Amino acid sequence: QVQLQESGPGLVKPSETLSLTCTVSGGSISSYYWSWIRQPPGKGLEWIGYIYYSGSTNYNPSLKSRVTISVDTSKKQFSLKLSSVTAADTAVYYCARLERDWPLDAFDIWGQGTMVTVSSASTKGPSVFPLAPSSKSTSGGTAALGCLVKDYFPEPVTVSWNSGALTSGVHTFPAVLQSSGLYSLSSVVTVPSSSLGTQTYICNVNHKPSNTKVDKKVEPKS
Amino acid sequence: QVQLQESGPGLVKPSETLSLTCTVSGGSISSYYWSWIRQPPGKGLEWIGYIYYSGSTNYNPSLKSRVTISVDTSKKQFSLKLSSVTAADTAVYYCARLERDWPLDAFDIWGQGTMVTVSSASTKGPSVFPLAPSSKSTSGGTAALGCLVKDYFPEPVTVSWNSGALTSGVHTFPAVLQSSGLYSLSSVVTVPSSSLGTQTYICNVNHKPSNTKVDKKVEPKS
Amino acid sequence: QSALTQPASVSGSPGQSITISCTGTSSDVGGYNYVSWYQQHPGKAPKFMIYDVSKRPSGVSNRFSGSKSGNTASLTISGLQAEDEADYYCSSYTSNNTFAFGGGTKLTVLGQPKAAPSVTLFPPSSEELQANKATLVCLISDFYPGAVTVAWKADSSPVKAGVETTTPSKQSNNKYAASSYLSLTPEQWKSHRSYSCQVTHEGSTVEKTVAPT
Amino acid sequence: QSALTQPASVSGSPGQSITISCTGTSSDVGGYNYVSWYQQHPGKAPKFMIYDVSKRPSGVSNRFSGSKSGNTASLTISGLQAEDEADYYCSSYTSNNTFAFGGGTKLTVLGQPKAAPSVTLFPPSSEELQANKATLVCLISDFYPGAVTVAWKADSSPVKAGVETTTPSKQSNNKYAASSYLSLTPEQWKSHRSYSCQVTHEGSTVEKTVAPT
Amino acid sequence: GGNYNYLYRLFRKSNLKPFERDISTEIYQAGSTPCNGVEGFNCYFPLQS
Ligand SMILES: *[C@@H]1O[C@H](CO)[C@@H](O[C@@H]2O[C@H](CO)[C@@H](O)[C@H](O)[C@H]2NC(C)=O)[C@H](O)[C@H]1NC(C)=O
Ligand SMILES: *[C@@H]1O[C@H](CO)[C@@H](O[C@@H]2O[C@H](CO)[C@@H](O)[C@H](O)[C@H]2NC(C)=O)[C@H](O)[C@H]1NC(C)=O
Repeated sequence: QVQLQESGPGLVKPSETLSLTCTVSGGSISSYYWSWIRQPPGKGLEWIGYIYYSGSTNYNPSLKSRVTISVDTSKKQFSLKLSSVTAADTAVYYCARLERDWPLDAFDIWGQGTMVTVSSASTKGPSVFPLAPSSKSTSGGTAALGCLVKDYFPEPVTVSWNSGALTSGVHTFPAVLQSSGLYSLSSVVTVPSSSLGTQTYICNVNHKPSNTKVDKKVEPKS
Repeated sequence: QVQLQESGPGLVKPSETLSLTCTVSGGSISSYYWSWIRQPPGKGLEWIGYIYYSGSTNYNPSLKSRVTISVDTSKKQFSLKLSSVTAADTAVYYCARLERDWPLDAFDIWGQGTMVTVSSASTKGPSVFPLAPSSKSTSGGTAALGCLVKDYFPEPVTVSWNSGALTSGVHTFPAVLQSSGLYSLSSVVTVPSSSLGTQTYICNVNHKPSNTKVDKKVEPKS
Repeated sequence: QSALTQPASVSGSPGQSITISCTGTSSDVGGYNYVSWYQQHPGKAPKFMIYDVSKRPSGVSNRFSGSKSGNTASLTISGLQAEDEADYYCSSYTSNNTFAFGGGTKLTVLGQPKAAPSVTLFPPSSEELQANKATLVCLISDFYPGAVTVAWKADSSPVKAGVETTTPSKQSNNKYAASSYLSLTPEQWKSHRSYSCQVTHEGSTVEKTVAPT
Repeated sequence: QSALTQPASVSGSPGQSITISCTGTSSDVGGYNYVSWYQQHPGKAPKFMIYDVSKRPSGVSNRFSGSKSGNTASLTISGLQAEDEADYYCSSYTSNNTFAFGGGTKLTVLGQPKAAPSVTLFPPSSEELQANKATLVCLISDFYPGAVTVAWKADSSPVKAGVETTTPSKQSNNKYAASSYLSLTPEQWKSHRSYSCQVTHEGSTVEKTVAPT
Repeated sequence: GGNYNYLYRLFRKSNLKPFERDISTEIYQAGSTPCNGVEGFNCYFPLQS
């Protein structure tokens, strides 16, 4: 029932203060503990402090003298502010609950994290292009088409199809970091070839770090 | 409100004991009488005993010395067991209520019966095939397509379209008993021809006596 | 453990009235008046009509009436509407502490139209061909007088092997539908350049013809 | 502000059982039994597994079991099902009033098939061409042993400029997928009559070839 | 170094009646498989410290 959800940007250069929030969905503030958990790319997890609700605290002395957690019980927020980041803190950031009362401990419902990069080279908007099928691109009764996204500094871009219409045969390939330093990826869908002349599709790229939101239709080739 | 519903298999060879139940839907056990009524193919009805609820009984002396009815009031069941069947009892079997209190009598809400064949030649699974339309199979703005089901011993197979999506222009033809002794039938739908290139359809054969449940998509021809 | 009595099919024109009889001994229907009637539509479950020689339960039209004279009850319908073509059974409370049912009576509303046969033809399915099989399928519906005869044909020839046929049966629109099946080896289906299905119905002969691809 | 201990990837065949270890000092795992386990699927959010060395919360299979000996806990899975290929972390309540996480352990179910590469090729998009750009795109998926190498080619020639490649990565069906990008000037795309993409995977070399219009 | 002499029960078949007391030490059986007095998966000692 209860779910979490992150917020906040990240792309700032090195040596500043970032912020994040974890607005609570199902509604359970004021009773538990709430903590923030880092994870670098490809490495293991970590941990940072928590904040009861009435009182408070902070923790993980290794990160002490840098981190401050705050809570707004009215609108149900955790602020977390780290200061003077160092581009070694380029990680995903989960905000899992905690658990007491019934001992349990460990943690609990998490929150999908937030890629937070730390470097120069401010955001860039992606360029979108379509990948039309063809007589060679069909496999008899089936055929595939796609969309190319190119040259963006966000890194954590997302892609849907027809406002999340289709979940069959949709595949999003991992992004490749080009020598330029910009990422570019592709999305593809394979579907029964017959519907090619009658039906329409739009791939919808959402780039949260910039504000880019581009939805482009795919069409058969001439 | 209250409805009935049969259960139980039937295909056993000759000279055994069969079983059936009539679980009650709307919930009215313990107050009425409940009886079982046979009907051979193409002939008139018949009758077998009933069971009050607290006490009990059995009836129709012609079928006496063969039949036993029992009642489970907790989960609301009637068992009926006939013994040493003779392949002359190859009939549909309804489980109608009865009525007292307010005299009435006769009977009341029935239960869709259950074809119960008695012979050798154990069940066979059907083979499904599609019947695609064509330029000859369209009638201008309209066109028809279908599904063939073949070679099954169940006899009482059932057919739906797109999980019971469509009720327009759907027709199921009666089954033909082939010289082999196996039945085979066809289902058809006619619809405005325009939707042929955009839309999809699946015919869903359910064979309760075996466990066959096959759902096949229909497609335009190449 | 015996039975009652009822006539077979009856006839009648719309808007008129009709009366169907149900005669039994004077130890079941004479000596009782717990008779009830039931209407069953083809391939359905019977429907309760009236308990006690007459008493339409709240939900049934008022065109039905029941009556008795002596060990003989009867049911009368008024303004025959052409959706009452069904079977009608009567039941009662014979002695020996048991019930009994009639023999059924097919109601015929004396339909008006002479609907012509809607015919269609279907060639083998590909999976069936690769499955070392072939089965031409001839379908007919929406013809009123259910007296069609179907003739299977090679590219035009009368062919009499592998032909199976159902007898016509009533639709929901009171019309009729039937089917014919022609089983063939795949070499037979690749063998003829065409095939044809001929439906004869009231002199009128309608024909369909197909061809492999 | 240090860390715990865990082995790297382990191996195992389906239907068997397997046990993964988690060893720490006797001031965190020895001196406590508040350990808990977490399962994370690639690119997802970790999932809570069992609190207190053992106690599957209502919602988790009963193929998992936790246990301890002394400053060393362990997790056992039974009947390895080929959807448990994930990472597994252990956590506890170190002193100093803080928590700690393990190092992760990649579970390998020892997959059976040797799926061959599904390959596809995509030529430049028109808007990209008019945008003074060209980028040939080679996509691969549904090959099990993730050891493919891709070779970019002019109409058939080995070409080594503008080639970028990702490393294979796991699908949801446990298979792998990868991509290769060939950046070119529009004059290069109008320049060659064809291009080709070669995928070598277990000796088998599959190739795609395209052509401008 | 840890005072491991203060235990508590963490598995039981059914919650206690008020003011009821239970000092038994039988191997708890989570899964359907019988335990036969030895530990293992779904066969847990019922006391923690
Ligand atoms: C129930 O009563 C009927 C009579 O109404 C019994 O039937 C038979 O009566 C006919 C003459 O009407 C004879 O020709 C048959 O030979 C009789 N058969 C039998 C078995 O008696 C019927 O038998 C009675 N059944 C019961 C259980 O009492
Ligand atoms: C928390 O306790 C740990 C010990 O369990 C402290 O860690 C260090 O101990 C290791 C030996 O086990 C030494 O090699 C390190 O040099 C020690 N580092 C420090 C900073 O003491 C750890 O420091 C304690 N942290 C807090 C906030 O109490």
